[PDB]
Amino acid sequence: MPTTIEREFEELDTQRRWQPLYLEIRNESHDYPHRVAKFPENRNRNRYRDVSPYDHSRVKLQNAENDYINASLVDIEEAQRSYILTQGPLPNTCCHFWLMVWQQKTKAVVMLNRIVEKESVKCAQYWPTDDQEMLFKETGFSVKLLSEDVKSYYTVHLLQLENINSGETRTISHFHYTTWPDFGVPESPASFLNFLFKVRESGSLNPDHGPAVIHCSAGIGRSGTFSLVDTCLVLMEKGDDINIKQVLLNMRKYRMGLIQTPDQLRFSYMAIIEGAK
Ligand SMILES: CC(C)CCN[C@@H]1CCc2cc(O)c(N3CC(=O)NS3(=O)=O)c(F)c2C1
Repeated sequence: MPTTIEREFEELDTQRRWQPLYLEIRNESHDYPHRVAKFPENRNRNRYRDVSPYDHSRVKLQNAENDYINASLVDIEEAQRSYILTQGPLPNTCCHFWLMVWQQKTKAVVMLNRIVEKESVKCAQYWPTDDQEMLFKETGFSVKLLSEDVKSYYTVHLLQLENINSGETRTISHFHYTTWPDFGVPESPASFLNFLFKVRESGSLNPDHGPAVIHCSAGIGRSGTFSLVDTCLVLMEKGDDINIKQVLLNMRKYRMGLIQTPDQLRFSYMAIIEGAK
């Protein structure tokens, strides 16, 4: 029979209620303090003045003079899942990004943007593209490209993250979705689901590892879409119904503006429907 989410989707589609439902979410999302992001010392650590992590859920850099990073811990207790959603690193925050990855014991970095989108740099080149070692002297980290697996719409880079201070190294999986435009959607629910199931298959979203770092340019539109679909598919496993609107409103309490367009909200519904099959 048509599932409850399938009927909710059919109702929104035939009644053309996507733009009003998105506006409902926007007006029902409560604002939370983000005073630390706005400190004058952190102005050069933010990529967008209107995108800030909340004080109650920001990720702190441990043992640092300035513990600030534009990253949020998004916890979904019910789904047994936590992520770090962050902006695409700036040239001066690449060292903080790698320090965060180490401290949080992250195993995978999920990248949903391209470095250059619509005539603008949306992210720094924070990982090496060749055999040259990329050095982050501020925090004491090295990154070396170990291998690259190129697919039509995504690439997986294996990276060696060296902590020079401790002499330890770790293998990080860098899942780069290369065909998801800024403020746009992936070309199909199947391509997004195949990429999502590749990240899951690696164990990087499990509780035996630290939270996976999900980023696009601002860390809210495409990262929000990816995270909602993944969380809703886990909540779906208990045979219950999910109020997608409420799960998104709950996620928006950890990081502001998750899902930036009504078409990204519609895509989240199609992907959750096809995923649960
Ligand atoms: C929190 C909210 C009120 C701020 C709303 N203004 C900011 C303006 C700058 C900006 C730039 C982006 O590239 C994007 N992305 C769109 C997408 O699909 N993924 S993304 O996060 O990289 C933004 F969402 C925003 C939103």
